[PDB]
Amino acid sequence: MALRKKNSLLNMANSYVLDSPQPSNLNYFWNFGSLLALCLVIQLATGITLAMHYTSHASLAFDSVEHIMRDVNFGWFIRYAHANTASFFFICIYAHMGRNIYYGSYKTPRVLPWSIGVIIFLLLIITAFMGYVLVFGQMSLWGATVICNLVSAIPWLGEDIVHFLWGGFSVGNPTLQRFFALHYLMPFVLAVFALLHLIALHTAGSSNPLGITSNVDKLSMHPYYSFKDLITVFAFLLMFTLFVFFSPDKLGHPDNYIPANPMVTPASIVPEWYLLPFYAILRAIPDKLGGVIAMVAAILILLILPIVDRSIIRGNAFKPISKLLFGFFICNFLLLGVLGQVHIEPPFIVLGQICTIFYFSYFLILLPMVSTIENIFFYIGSL
Amino acid sequence: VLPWSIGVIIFLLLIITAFMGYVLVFGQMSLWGATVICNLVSAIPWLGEDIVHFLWGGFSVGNPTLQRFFALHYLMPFVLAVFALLHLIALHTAGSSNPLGITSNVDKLS
Amino acid sequence: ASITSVVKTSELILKSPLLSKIVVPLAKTYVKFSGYRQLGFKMNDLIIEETPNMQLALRRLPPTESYDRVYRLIRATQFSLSHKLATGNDITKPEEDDHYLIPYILDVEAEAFEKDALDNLEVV
Amino acid sequence: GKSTYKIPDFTPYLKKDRNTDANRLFSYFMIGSFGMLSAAGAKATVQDFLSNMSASADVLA
Amino acid sequence: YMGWWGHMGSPPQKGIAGYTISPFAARPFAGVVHAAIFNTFRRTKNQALFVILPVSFFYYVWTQASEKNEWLYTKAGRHELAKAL
Amino acid sequence: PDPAIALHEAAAEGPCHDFKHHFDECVERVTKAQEAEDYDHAEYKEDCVEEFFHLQHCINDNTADKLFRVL
Amino acid sequence: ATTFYNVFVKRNSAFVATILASAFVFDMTFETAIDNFWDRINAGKQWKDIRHKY
Amino acid sequence: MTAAEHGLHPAEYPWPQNGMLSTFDHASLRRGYQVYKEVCAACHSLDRIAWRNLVGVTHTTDEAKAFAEELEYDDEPDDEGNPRKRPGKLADYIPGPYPNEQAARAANQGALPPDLSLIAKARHGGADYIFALLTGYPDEPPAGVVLAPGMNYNPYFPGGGIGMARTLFDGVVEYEDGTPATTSQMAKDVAAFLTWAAEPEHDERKKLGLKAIIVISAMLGLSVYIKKFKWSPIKNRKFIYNPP
Amino acid sequence: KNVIIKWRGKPIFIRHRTSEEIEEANEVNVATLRDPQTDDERVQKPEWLVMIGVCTHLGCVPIGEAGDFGGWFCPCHGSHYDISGRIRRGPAPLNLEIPEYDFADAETLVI
Ligand code: HEC
Ligand code: HEM
Ligand code: HEM
Ligand code: HEM
Ligand SMILES: CCCCCCCCCCCCO[C@@H]1O[C@H](CO)[C@@H](O[C@H]2O[C@H](CO)[C@@H](O)[C@H](O)[C@H]2O)[C@H](O)[C@H]1O
Ligand SMILES: CCCCCCCCCCCCO[C@@H]1O[C@H](CO)[C@@H](O[C@H]2O[C@H](CO)[C@@H](O)[C@H](O)[C@H]2O)[C@H](O)[C@H]1O
Ligand code: FES
Repeated sequence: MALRKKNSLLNMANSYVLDSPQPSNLNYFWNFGSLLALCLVIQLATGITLAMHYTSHASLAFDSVEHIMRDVNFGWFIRYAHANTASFFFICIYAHMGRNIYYGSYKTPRVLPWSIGVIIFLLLIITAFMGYVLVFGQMSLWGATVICNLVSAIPWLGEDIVHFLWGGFSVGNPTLQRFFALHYLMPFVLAVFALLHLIALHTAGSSNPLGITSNVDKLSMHPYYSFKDLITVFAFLLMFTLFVFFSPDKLGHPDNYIPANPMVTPASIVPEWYLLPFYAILRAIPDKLGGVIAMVAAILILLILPIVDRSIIRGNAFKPISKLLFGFFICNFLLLGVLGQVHIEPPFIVLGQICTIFYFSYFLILLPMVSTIENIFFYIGSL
Repeated sequence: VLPWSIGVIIFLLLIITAFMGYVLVFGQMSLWGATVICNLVSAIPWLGEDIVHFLWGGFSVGNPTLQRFFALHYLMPFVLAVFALLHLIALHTAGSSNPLGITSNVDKLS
Repeated sequence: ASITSVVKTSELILKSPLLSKIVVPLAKTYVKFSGYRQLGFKMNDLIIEETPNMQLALRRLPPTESYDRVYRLIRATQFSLSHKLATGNDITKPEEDDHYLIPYILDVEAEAFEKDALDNLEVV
Repeated sequence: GKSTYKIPDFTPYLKKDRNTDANRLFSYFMIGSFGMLSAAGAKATVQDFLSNMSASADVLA
Repeated sequence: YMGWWGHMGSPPQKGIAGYTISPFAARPFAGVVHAAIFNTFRRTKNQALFVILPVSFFYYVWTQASEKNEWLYTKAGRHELAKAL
Repeated sequence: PDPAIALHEAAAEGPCHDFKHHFDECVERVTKAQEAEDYDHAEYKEDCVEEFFHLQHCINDNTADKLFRVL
Repeated sequence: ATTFYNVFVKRNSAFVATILASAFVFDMTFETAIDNFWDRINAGKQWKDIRHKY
Repeated sequence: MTAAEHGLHPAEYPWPQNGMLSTFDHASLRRGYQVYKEVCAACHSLDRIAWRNLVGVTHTTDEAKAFAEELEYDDEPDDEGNPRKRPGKLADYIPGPYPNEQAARAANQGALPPDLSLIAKARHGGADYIFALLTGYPDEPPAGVVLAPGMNYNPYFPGGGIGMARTLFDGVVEYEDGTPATTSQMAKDVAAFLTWAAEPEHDERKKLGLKAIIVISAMLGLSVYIKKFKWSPIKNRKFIYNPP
Repeated sequence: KNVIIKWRGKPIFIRHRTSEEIEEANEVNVATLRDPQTDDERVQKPEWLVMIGVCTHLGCVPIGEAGDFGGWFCPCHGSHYDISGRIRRGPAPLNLEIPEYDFADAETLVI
């Protein structure tokens, strides 16, 4: 028996990266998993490196980031790499979740990897929010202020919890130092959950774009998906290069290059672009607590996809109506993103509410209805 | 042999972790201990001096050294936890030894 | 959803003259646009099989039907990875799109649903 | 469609010079070039990235 | 639900004969020009509506909303803005 | 002398003439309205910022490239 | 050309040695080539072009 | 929001550094430093720039040491623990005009002139915003604008009322290279200088990016060949089915 | 006079209001007030207007003594606060917030 199968440690690696049996028809949207792993590795390497030069004290934090930009050899690269990869991490995670929703990766027997995935998504959001605060520019401070004040909505204890998070009566030094520590930690927690969702998936194997079993026709993970993953790695690195080297601040907010000033409030306080859809959902609800619940529910509602999708068929490749509905859902999610960064003005107020209603009605009404109807059309249609 | 050998690496990581953590206080022993222990690398022929300056991030133990040891001291316990888990996984193929040194396959307990 | 549910609902529609007059033509166009026939699948090939019920139904297929199903799945997988469509005899014609599996899954489910009912019986 | 000894048509894809050393060598030239750029790229990445740990400009002053 | 090599959990397969050639014996880019033009056009044509419909609708929606918003905050839009608040 | 002065004047009289005249007419209206009494105790005081922006935006589009070419 | 295969490619030890030696050569020459290219497209702009005044 | 509240958005000027392969014009940078030094430095600090940063960008080592040595900086206390001053060294940061915020605001009718080390990154528009703002003071505010006292009208500044008066006028600087010091020339130079101050790695970054683009492009091309090569057995696979 | 005390970084306006100032504030009918409150609700001591000196609109600091209701005028968007520090005119929705303050002595307050 070959060593890679005999030795227990090697065999675990073997089972995931080499002999792992994959469907032979995975398309390029199955490559986001590995890109996300690459982002996670880049973030660990660049993040740990920035941590060697960054100072968490509020009196020095912003200046330590300037020191990294200006004094540390290749500091500019490591800083921009870390900051831009945070954006690419969310592009890839949305793409990965999009793939999973379109191809019904959330259906049995893959509910568990899907559900763990929803938690990974929450941890990524928390990680990226805390990391943003560490710069301690104007957006860092004001974003932390506004987002941490949402916890004030929790009844009875809310105020007390906010003061507890801050370690203080406003966002300041204690908050910054604690976010540094947690921002360092959270990516390792995220890596553990990412590994768990893979282990959960390994019982069923990957889904495939046809939504049928692949048990009939498997291909080793290496060399076929190894070399297919290289193509997107190099395509990703090209996109990474164009941002990091040629336009490092295209995805950034200029206000974050002004040191935090609790007196001056910036013109518009918006989150980083990848949180904007959730921010639009929050604004849609007039009630403070309502808004917060809706915002959390917009993420947690993904957990009900396994239930509300009533289709007898896995995924959308063969379902014209579901594909149209999915197209509208995705474009609405992008509109929410856009409305997250406009000013609270007519007519965007009403529009934001309509998009929020469309967002929720996809899970609660349209997907259950459309999936039921298509079941019937397939049966009657093929008689 | 494999859980044992991975264990020897865990022991080295523990030493490094604990040495770096001690430096973080930046008391007298922190600084002078870092100085003398990092100067041992100066012994490596040809490149030794260059490697020490590289570790320190400077020409003596100071701020750059302290900040990098903070980052690594934070990290190293997670690496240590992974190796600790690996040595257990390695052990699970044979099962624990026992004080008689005979097989326990004949008499097991949950 | 259960195949039983889908089949019962479809039968309610096919009964109602009005309903069938408007639904049957829609469903036929839906199936044409669905495009599974262009990969040489029959409709039933697409039903989710990773449930205990469906595994049981597949085990009950006659060997011939079972071997042919495996071929259609392999063939379709190959078309998928090649980004080609079926041509000629590989395209499923409407007359070949037979519900070979529906009888088996309906029997499996009938027993499973009777089992659930009878597990909840109360002597009167 | 029936005989399994009648190999399907592969003429659209078969290289006439498939067993020549020239043929293998060419594919290894592509693999080797890819290895060469990966090595040069890795070296550049490692060297530039690790240099962050050498004395910064303020320390060298 | 999935096994491993040798017991993958396929229904029994019998009577499918599978043929292929060595990577060294094949032209890796055979018929690439035909595929890049005709195959890509076919695949794109078949998916076009599912992209164009939602994109065009939501872009139109955004366009209308952004144009109204811009107009409300002009001199000309003062009265309509006063009513809208 | 400053090249911008000439280029801005040329672009106002030429390709941005419609906007020049809009701004001018605006100014005339507002100055006349400020001249009238009980202007200070009015609700809405009209400005000319919008027209000014349209003009400047136009001038900049027709000038930016020309100006940097002569520096 | 069999000769070339036999010497540089057949043994993986030789192939990897060849790749690394080629990477060394590439890395040094590419550096020099880009330096010259960069100086030509940015002629009269860079410090090295104005330094002579001082 | 009203256009006024946003500020007029600055034109896109063709800066020498715009362009994937373009560096800063260092001659312009040097001129721009001289504008900073003779005009802006009266009110604005450049605290993140050290004398050493100018060396081999705008000035030789000797010129920059001369600039440093003209100033006095706080030394370590003497042996009686009394404060002392020393002459500047290249490692010293360019010193600010005011000792604190309060002194800065008192000298500027309450407005605080920001540090300019990052201002090119810290405003939408960058160089273009700085150029537009410095050159964009109209002779007269558009009729109907009410300026707060000590404010000046400038359409590029959000809200329109800026605490900084027009400061560049033809010939406030005498350039040492004989370039005519027109308002536009000085604004272009200082805007270039400040852009450099905000991102001093700019030139090196773009060169490394060129190398990266080339290597990564070639690797992408080769990875496509290699993928296709390795996958051809699977793509080319053919079946014969004889139902049993 | 109106002082500015930093408290949690945020500025605190402390005005030593005169008798006639108190009177001027106690005039306005509560009915016509975006944020309806009387001075009695705001201050615990009529001679000590203690407010968080940040404008309720966006968050500039109002210039005191200026205004149109001669209290505080935010220069940013032109919102006018009163001698009670109530909003009277302009975009600002609320009256200038009151911190939690106590008179330990009659000559010292803690905030
Ligand atoms: C004697 C005073 C003074 C001089 C001279 C001066 N400034 Fe300023 N500047 C200010 C003040 C005060 C502000 C703050 C204005 C405000 O916030 O209302 C300011 C603001 C700025 C801003 C930022 C405006 C913003 O968006 O916040 C830039 C950029 C600027 N100055 C650049 C310069 C340049 C370049 C020069 C000369 C070449 C210059 N300044 C000369 C006083 C001055
Ligand atoms: C750090 C973030 C993540 C990483 C590194 C990661 C990685 C991967 C990898 C490598 C795979 C297998 C290959 C693939 O299908 O692409 C995979 C599959 C999957 N992931 Fe993720 N993932 C991450 C986040 C998520 C999230 C946020 C979700 C869900 C909300 C998710 C749900 C899934 C599911 C359901 C599968 C099975 C899909 C299938 O193959 O059919 N993952 N993931
Ligand atoms: C999923 C992984 C990670 C994500 C998504 C992430 C995200 C971010 C983001 C968005 C920022 C703000 C960047 C900016 O605009 O400057 C940031 C900063 C930072 N992150 Fe991370 N990060 C990750 C992992 C890590 C890790 C593992 C470390 C290890 C310490 C780390 C250390 C830092 C530091 C020190 C900063 C502040 C310096 C700076 O702003 O560049 N990060 N991170
Ligand atoms: C973080 C440090 C470590 C942890 C948490 C850890 C944990 C454990 C645990 C839970 C076991 C099984 C129960 C037991 O026998 O006590 C074990 C067994 C073992 N550990 Fe460790 N260990 C660590 C470090 C080491 C080191 C440094 C060595 C060797 C140099 C080592 C070598 C072994 C060996 C050989 C066994 C198998 C012993 C047997 O059951 O006969 N471990 N370890
Ligand atoms: C992704 C990075 C690479 C490192 C590997 C990831 C770490 C996670 C590994 C630990 C989780 C346990 O991983 C589990 O182990 C065993 C053997 O290794 C696998 O078992 C599988 O392979 C072996 C042989 O290859 C067979 O005996 C078995 O029938 C089959 O199911 C499981 O399918 C996998 O779920
Ligand atoms: C087991 C792995 C081996 C150990 C890894 C070695 C780590 C550090 C080695 C070299 C780092 C410093 O070494 C130095 O690298 C930088 C690039 O980063 C080069 O610097 C060169 O390019 C950079 C940009 O690319 C310019 O800013 C610089 O002016 C130029 O000289 C130096 O010419 C080299 O002397
Ligand atoms: S900020 Fe106070 S009036 Fe708008």
